[PDB]
Amino acid sequence: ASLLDSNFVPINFTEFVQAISNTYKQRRIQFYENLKR
Amino acid sequence: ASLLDSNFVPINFTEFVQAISNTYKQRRIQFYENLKR
Amino acid sequence: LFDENYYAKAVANIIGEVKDPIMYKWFSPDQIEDVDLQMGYQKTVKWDAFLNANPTTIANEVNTISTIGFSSEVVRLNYLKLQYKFRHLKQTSEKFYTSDSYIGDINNNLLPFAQAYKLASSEIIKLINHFVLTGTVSIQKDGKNQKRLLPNMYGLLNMPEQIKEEVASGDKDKMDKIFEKIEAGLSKLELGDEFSTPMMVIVDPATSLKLVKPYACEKWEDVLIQTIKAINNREDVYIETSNLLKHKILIYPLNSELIKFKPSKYMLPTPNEQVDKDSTDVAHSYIDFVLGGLLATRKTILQVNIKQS
Amino acid sequence: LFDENYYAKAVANIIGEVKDPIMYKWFSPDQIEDVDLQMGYQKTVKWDAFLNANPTTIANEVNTISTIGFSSEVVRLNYLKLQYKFRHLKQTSEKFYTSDSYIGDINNNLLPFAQAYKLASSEIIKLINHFVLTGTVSIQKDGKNQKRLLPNMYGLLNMPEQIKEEVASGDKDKMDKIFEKIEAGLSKLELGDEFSTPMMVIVDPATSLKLVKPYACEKWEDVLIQTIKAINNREDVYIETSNLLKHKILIYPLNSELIKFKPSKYMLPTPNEQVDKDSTDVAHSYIDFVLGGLLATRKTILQVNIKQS
Amino acid sequence: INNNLLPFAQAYKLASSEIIKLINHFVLTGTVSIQKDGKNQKRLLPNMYGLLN
Amino acid sequence: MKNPQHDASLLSNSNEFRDKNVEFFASGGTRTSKFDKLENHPFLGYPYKRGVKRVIQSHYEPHVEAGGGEDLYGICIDIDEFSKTATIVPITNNFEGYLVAKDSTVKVKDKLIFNKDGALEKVTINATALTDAKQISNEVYLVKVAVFGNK
Amino acid sequence: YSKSMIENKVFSSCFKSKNERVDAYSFACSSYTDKIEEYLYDPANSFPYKRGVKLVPKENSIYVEVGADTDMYGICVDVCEFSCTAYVLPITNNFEGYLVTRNPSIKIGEILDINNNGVIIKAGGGPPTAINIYALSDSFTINSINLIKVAIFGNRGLEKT
Repeated sequence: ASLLDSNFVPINFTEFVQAISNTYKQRRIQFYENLKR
Repeated sequence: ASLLDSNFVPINFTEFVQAISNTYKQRRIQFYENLKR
Repeated sequence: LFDENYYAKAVANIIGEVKDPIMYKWFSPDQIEDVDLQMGYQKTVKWDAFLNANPTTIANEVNTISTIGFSSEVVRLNYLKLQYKFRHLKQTSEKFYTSDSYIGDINNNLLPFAQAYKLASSEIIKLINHFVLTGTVSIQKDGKNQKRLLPNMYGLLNMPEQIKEEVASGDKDKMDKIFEKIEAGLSKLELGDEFSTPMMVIVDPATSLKLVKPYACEKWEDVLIQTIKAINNREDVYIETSNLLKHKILIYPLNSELIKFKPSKYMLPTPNEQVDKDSTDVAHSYIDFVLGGLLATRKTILQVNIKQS
Repeated sequence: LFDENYYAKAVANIIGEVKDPIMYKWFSPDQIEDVDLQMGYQKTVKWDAFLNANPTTIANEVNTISTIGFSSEVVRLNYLKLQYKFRHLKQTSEKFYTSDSYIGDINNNLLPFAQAYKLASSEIIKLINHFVLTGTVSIQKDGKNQKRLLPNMYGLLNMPEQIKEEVASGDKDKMDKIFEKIEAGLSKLELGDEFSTPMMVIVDPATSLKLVKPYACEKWEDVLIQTIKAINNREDVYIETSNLLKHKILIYPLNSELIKFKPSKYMLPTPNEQVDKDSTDVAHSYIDFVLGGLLATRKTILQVNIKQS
Repeated sequence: INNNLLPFAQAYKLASSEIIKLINHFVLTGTVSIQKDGKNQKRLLPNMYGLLN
Repeated sequence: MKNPQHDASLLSNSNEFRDKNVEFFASGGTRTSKFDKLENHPFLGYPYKRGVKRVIQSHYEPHVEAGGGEDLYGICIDIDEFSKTATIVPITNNFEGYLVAKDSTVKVKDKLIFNKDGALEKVTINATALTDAKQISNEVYLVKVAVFGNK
Repeated sequence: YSKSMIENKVFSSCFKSKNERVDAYSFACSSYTDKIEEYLYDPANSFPYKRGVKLVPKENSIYVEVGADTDMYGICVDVCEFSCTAYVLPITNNFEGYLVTRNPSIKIGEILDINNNGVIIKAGGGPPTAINIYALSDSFTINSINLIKVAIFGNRGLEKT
């Protein structure tokens, strides 16, 4: 469950917060993948 | 609306100017794509 | 939910426009592991094994075999919850402030919720970056009026039980003296069997200028990298410059077995459900974030301070 | 339209043969953004946020929370519309001048519309490049007889509120003295939180000849690159040579958060609808272009002038 | 009755009627006040006039 | 401490609903309004249920400690030991609840002043006592007062 | 003067010390249940922004004018110049924020008093202070106007010296 998915429809605020936490995590993973030192 | 598109056919001078600006913009984008430093 | 809460809708649409924290450049991907905790303390248990005696040779009949023991260590980490409030326009009032090519009162410094949240989040992330590197919270250039923090909440610069080196103010401009202290600190470093790992170096802008000076056709930076490569099994050595530091040098490995970051999965800014409303067009919102979660082994960070006075 | 306007058809066919402007090399792809305007002024609003106090600890019950403020700042940009006229052969008269593998009167220097437009466009594009680099419009090598322009229309060289350094004429040939001014200018630079960005260097041919000289087995160019790398977080430093400059050195970051270019989307040459016709075979046409759109923050461009007398 | 409390429907209707009277007074006279004396006028913006002023 | 956490071996009989609220662990106030202003501040010592003064000075942000007199700033009605923070009702806001009394001399109708230790003592005036001082434990006396400001 | 105060040829150049702006948000720490009132102010006598104000009932409306601590009604936290309306936090409410001062050298923790111009000054001037004002930060100059972070909590029982 992430905000990146167009098919994701949150039901309440708690799900919305969890989606944000997942979105932050996925961005971190993406950042390191594209990082080239 | 771009002059690079063969199927494009302008109707009046105003559309012709819009096509030219779009053509210039795409060429600049293509230039930065092909640029190497 | 998006049919009822406009603000929740607005946050989701604009959450992607917030740039990533720069603190990610100071850690390896494996060094960061999120936890599930908003406020409180969490106990982490690390297990180990050891050999009691020489191994037993299996030949003919024997019952007395050498044994392998185990050990444990418990580490407690504290996490803190902090909040900020900001004012913004109301959703139903935005239409009356939508000007040409922009929205908002220039005179009153009021912005729509979407723009306000993005700007507010960016500033909070900058504060979070400062805390992780330094361990202190302040909003002044002098670094005063610091917010007092809980124990077991340390940054890289203020982590205890590490190697600390001091350069006298009389030698503040002598790179040879500075490098001499660095070598002594590197000697005191104890990585044990995990020495084969990349290393990270963070310096202030003032030190960065000194580093590119000729060595006394070689540069001080080149000598430093070679010296670090001697102890880290010639792995990669990265150099980073941060304006959040002043006359400080930080050297530490990027090995997840030595330094590990365990931030809360709510550490980054997160909107709150409560929104203040009244009869006017101005509303208030709250942003939450969590601080803490840095864990490091003893004698694995070298902190060099160059005294100015 | 193409069935009726031969000239519009000719332009659309030959638009691709015009070479790209060289000014694109002086900016990052993100630094350029088109706007919809021909002549007039346009206001740009930049929004910021700041922390008013230390963040508030959320424990038990509390109503007083720290606040985050906002600010705005407005910058005005001016745009000017310029025009040129050129003569060419009428379309119906091309058959009477099509010679062996070439069209046009060699004796009278007359050309078909397509060739005339392409050459005219190339000259105008060169002029636009001169303005963006220098901020002035002139067709003389001396740089005099400059056309009077509106305020809020500056190039990279004459942008106000930047670090200007001047070298005395007595040290016009002393690279050590020139480099000393550069170091002083570099120190005064203020990149703030955006210092981790690539940098660009623009020099004149005379300066480039001095740079490749040995450093008094290292070259002045290498020393300069290392010095810039000390402040831009060890990132890419590009060096470019332009004949439009005269004893000038330009250093500025390639960051959209500091320097932004906002040209009108009609800045590059565009044909005009009006065509002058008479009883002869010679016609006239007009080309339009728009100047202006450079935006930069204070104290982010270093301009070094080596006085010759 | 003893506390002068009404249902929202009637309360809104009476309040709207009072405001409409005030709006009518401002259009004709150009001034906003709640006193028969006409004093304690609310200060308005420039270029805001009525038929009488 | 506000809540001394000690393990027990038998349950304590608690059925009577009277004389059950006068205790050192009952934080907050007897009557509280939604529009009461609350501020949390870093503290030193243990100013729980006492008058607090704001002390201003590595430089740190101002904290609070037990005090009173011309330096009186507010009342600490709740405390958090883990975060080492104290919820404070500012002196500009009226409060009704049990506070620490210096001794048992305080009685009803008595005008009270916050001493240098944040304790309420008989006679500027700050609060009016509502009940007599009751000994919670040892020398700890709690008195119900209606704080109204400073004279 | 004014708060917003203009086209610029170029933009003005960390997160620390960005709040030192004349038009910054007055409340360092805000809170719901803070009472804010609207009043008219004299558009040619004195600009009440970030100053201590007093109620002057005129023959046409109740105005707010810059005033001393002896007859202070509250603190003017914001102004809408289009309607010439001043927003006032009554003295009965706490305040913690930035206010206008006339002394460019004031240290942290010092006792302060509001003068006849609604301006923060040192309490040692001689007039008996009647309000609890303390300096939470050193005074800073914006180039010129001097500002300082202060905490105001109610009146003082007995006037000090």
